Amino acid sequence: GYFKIYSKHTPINLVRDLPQGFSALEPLVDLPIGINITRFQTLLALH
Amino acid sequence: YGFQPTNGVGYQPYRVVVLSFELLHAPATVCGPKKSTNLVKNKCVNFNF
Ligand SMILES: *[C@@H]1O[C@H](CO)[C@@H](O[C@@H]2O[C@H](CO)[C@@H](O)[C@H](O)[C@H]2NC(C)=O)[C@H](O)[C@H]1NC(C)=O
Repeated sequence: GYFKIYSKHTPINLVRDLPQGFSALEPLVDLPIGINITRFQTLLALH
Repeated sequence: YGFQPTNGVGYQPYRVVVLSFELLHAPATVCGPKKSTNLVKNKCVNFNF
């Protein structure tokens, strides 16, 4: 029931256009919503 | 309601608030503030951090 989000923003410019390397992630937000969700989408902006 | 200035006790309107507490139905979110105390240094003292 706890919904926890981990984030990492700073990139590593080891190579071009492929995510080589690795780095740890630290939690930001924890929400005791308690209800499962099976499907999700994403919001974008067009022109 | 029929009320008058100083009409008695049973006719004077009273503010009434009912509080219902929900427990064990979800993760606990509302709590009471527990009293803390000062710390000590270089003494054999049990702790409850
Ligand atoms: C998450 O999944 C669980 C089971 O997979 C669902 O649990 C049921 O929830 C209903 C609520 O209407 C209860 O009446 C059932 O008794 C529950 N069954 C079990 C086996 O737990 C739940 O609905 C799903 N969604 C949530 C929690 O948001």
